[PDB]
Amino acid sequence: MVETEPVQGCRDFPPEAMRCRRHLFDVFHATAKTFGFEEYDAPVLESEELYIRKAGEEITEQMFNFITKGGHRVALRPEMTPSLARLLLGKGRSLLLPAKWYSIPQCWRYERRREHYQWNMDIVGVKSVSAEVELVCAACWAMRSLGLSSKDVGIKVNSRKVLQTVVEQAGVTSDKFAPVCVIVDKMEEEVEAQLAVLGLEPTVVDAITTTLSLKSIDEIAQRVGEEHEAVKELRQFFEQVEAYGYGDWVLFDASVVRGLAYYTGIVFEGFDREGKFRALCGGGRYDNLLTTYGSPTPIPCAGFGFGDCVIVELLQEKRLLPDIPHVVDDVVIPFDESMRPHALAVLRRLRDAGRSADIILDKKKVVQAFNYADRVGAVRAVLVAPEEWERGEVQVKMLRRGFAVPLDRLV
Amino acid sequence: MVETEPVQGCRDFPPEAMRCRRHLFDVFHATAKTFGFEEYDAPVLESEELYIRKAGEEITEQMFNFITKGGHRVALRPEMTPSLARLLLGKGRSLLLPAKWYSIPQCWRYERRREHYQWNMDIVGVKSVSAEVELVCAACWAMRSLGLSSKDVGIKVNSRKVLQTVVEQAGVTSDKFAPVCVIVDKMREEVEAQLAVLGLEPTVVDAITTTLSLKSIDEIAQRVGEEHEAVKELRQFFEQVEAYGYGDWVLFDASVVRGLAYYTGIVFEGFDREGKFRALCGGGRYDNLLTTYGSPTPIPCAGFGFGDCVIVELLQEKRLLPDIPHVVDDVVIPFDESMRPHALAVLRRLRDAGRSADIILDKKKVVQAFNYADRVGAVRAVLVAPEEWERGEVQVKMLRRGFAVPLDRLV
Ligand SMILES: N[C@@H](Cc1c[nH]c[nH+]1)C(=O)O
Ligand SMILES: N[C@@H](Cc1c[nH]c[nH+]1)C(=O)O
Ligand SMILES: OCc1ccc(Cl)cc1
Ligand SMILES: OCc1ccc(Cl)cc1
Repeated sequence: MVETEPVQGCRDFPPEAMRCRRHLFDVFHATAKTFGFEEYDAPVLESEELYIRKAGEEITEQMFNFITKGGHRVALRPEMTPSLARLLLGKGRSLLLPAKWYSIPQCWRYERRREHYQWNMDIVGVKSVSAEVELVCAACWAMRSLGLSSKDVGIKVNSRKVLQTVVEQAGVTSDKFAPVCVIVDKMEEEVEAQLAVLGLEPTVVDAITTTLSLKSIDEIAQRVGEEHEAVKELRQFFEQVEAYGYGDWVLFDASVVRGLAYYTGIVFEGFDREGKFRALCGGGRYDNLLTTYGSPTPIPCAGFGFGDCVIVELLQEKRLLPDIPHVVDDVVIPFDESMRPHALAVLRRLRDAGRSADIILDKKKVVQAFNYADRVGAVRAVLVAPEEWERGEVQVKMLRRGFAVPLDRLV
Repeated sequence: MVETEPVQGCRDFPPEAMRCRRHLFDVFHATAKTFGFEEYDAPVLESEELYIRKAGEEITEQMFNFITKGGHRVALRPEMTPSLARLLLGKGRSLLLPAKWYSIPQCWRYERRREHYQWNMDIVGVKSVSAEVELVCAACWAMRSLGLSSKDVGIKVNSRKVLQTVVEQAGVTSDKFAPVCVIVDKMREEVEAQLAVLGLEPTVVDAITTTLSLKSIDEIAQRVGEEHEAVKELRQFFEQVEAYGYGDWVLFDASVVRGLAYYTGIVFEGFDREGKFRALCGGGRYDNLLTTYGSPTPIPCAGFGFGDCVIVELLQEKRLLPDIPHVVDDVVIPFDESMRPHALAVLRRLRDAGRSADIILDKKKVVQAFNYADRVGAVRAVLVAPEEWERGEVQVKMLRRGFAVPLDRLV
């Protein structure tokens, strides 16, 4: 007997599990459509060079990479943002900006699960925080669409610019800022030692620690000034979300930095308000990424990733993932095999009218056919019997007793 | 500058190209739903052992395989049928039969393109040709849904049982039947040699050649008898398709065997009637596969694959793939930045009502905002200006001039 289990860390989706995934993905797609985002995709296999960012990121540390027969360094994508950036860079001047692009890629890792789907939403060519506002509202919109409330979840929001200033004021060369963010993200203090290793004195580490523990934007304003970009941008951000009607979903948290090297501005992450789960989604502004890829002009970008695993756990806890049973509109039942041709003509007509319909394919008796119809969630059984067929009719039975119906009146 | 081209043999789908793929996939999904098939999925990464069939199949010869860090032989799936079989086998007794399962996996190869998407449709637990009938009708239904006619395309149909009988009558051990099919699929001089290599006398090769050139079912009946399984099954098959109303789409062709080891019964393939393209789709009955995987009871199966590349070429030729431009229902335009909060409230209301809507995110003048709206295919522009806002109104302009509308009446 062959191995029936999937490869280590990967999931099968038989139809029951696929209905759940589809429920989630319908929301991702519908939210993207509601927000005017365009779908794109790119190969799951990318060149390894795309992810060599040299900032000690967990995401690049745990890459599912391998070497092709021809000796080329490739990887199954750990994330989608680099692929997006590749595509944008390849279009160059021909791309109309602003652009709002989304996708739902499977992404990979090697170390637990080795595989997940991640809804990506990114806005390209918008300098102002209106982008982050829209992105955050999109994430909330998807969660609300799944039945969650602002009591259940929220989005923590911060700007990396506050920390940037603190690091710059201490004389720390700007090429250490990304590593500093990767490290400070690990506050989940073994962190104090890593910063020293990166090459920062205790007074600099102290100031970092203090700013991550500031509990309001006003306290940020006190320290760096109300004119500081981070303050103005965060204030605009909250004003706009408030205006859009999702004020209860969002809040300021000075300890949110994210683990990715490339965030330059606002960053955010979704969380359950019971403190039971890891982040539901995560994102930020990344204005220099395209420049590091060789773009001749800077290109503003912001976006988020929203995984398919934590959300499902949360929804299970909140009893928002009831079993969705399979459904089909009609099941056409030949009285016997001599009625199969007529039944096929009936089946054709039902499908032509936009109905989902089965025909009983195997040889079986009517009662068993009826049971089968019930099992597949048929709304209606259509019995094609010789007596009614002579009258230009079939027998119809609703499952959600027994009437004869003219062939033209079935739809 | 990073490499902007995708990895060798793989495709990018920026939004323009994604709209085309989506148009196709909508049809696959909608056809599956119309025919009552259930969606499933499985990991793109499978164990190599799953595909070691030892029949010299092109599909197993060109596997994209590699070795994990831990030393496990894995592959990116060349096809989906083995994964399906794995899943079915893992469910075992708990799976209700009949089952009709579909998916649209990306499948891979190494050698030209290294990657394609393939609509898979399979029926499990049906012994009778009604399964093949439904599968073939499904393929036709998808093609007709895309705008093709029976003048444009058809499905060639055969049974491997005819050739089975010929091989058995020559004393050829049954373990050579699959290799024989793989070889005969490669068609005159060149194929004749491979059969000899496989270990078959010229008289046996002659008889094979003759049966592949028989031009009707009647000629098959003359050779192997009218009561031969293949003849009765093919006759039932055509009677049923005729009854379903797709008789013009299907025909008998004795040279169709397919290249896969596992087909035991009826086989078929879609083709353009101009003879310009490779096969549009391909499939058949494979009643022993689950038995070879270790199933304790035989499990009848039939299905097909329908790739995403040949169909698109054909549709391009027939001018059935017009550019589908992006569309959005509304574009909300703040008169200026002081109107952004009100505009956001308007945007919220539009989206709450199920409309797709943008808001102009960066700072720009109204006419440029209008142009942008036209560029993204907005049906309607909604100008949020201070004069109208005092009256509880906005200005609306249809893009396919200028009226004031109450906020509650926008939807
Ligand atoms: N790539 C990020 C999410 C993201 C999308 N766009 C910007 N950021 C992550 O995996 O966490
Ligand atoms: N796996 C086959 C198609 C198929 C699906 N189910 C049965 N046959 C192919 O790739 O050609
Ligand atoms: O490294 C990001 C990542 C996280 C989770 C999975 Cl399963 C795959 C990738
Ligand atoms: O032979 C299977 C296969 C065929 C075509 C592509 Cl592109 C990928 C896989």
